[PDB]
Amino acid sequence: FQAFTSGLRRYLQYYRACVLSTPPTLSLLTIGFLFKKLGRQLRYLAELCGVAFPTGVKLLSYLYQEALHNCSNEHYPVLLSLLKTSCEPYTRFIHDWVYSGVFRDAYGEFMIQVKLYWTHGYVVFLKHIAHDIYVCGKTINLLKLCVLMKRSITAPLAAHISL
Amino acid sequence: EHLILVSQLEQLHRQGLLSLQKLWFYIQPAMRTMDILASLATSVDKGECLGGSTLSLLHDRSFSYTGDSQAQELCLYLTKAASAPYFEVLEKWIYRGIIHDPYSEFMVEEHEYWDQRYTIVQQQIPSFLQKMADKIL
Repeated sequence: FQAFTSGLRRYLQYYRACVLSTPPTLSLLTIGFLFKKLGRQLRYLAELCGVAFPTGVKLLSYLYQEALHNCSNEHYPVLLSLLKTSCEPYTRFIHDWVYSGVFRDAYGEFMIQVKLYWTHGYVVFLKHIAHDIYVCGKTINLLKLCVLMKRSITAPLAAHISL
Repeated sequence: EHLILVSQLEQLHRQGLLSLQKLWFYIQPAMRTMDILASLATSVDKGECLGGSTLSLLHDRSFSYTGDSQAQELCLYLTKAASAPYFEVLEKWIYRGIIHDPYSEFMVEEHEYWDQRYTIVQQQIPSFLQKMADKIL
């Protein structure tokens, strides 16, 4: 939620950048027409947030379903640039069981928390890789004691799972 | 580099091209950089850091800005420069046994049958060598 909150301010400043830039003193009617194709988009961002609100994976997936729901329209880049940075910290967690194996948790945003030794309870993104990540980590933790095409994630990932 | 950004304005103002409303735009980056250096110079004054603890702070004040990219390319220039002198004695303690450290700041201090000669000091650990605080000694 912080990153998504940190991604939003990366946008408002642009909205503050566009204003106070072009018009020194223009016609009154020019203001209403100029800020129409952009103003209505600002009111759309109120439907997205509250002005409750999910957190963790529940939010990283809720924002995803807002893409396909309104894909081809002019709201594709702005939502994408949010999702592209609202998932930045979550990849790092995923970037643990794949490279280092040191599970990192703070408040439970991860879908997975922590003789038999296999009691790391587990139970949107393609489930074809969901269950695989759960086992791709426990192996490392065991050796230590001895269009929406998601290709930018699985491609640098599946190459390391088989090895 | 801030004494130049005020030199370019004292020359561009002679020609009359610098209205007050125009100033409030040009200094926007120099108002954000001088607001990081005035926050590290505050923690150091308030909390006595010298040696390692003044290098732990510059590894946490650089992780808190893990999404700014305009105040992380800065705090990564300070840490990368305020740690060469600390890392030039470390290259004398790993590749050889001599510890110069005139000011008592290094993580390892010697003494005058061998578990008391060299002792790890707990304060002066950079908190990014904490994982290998033992293999160094």
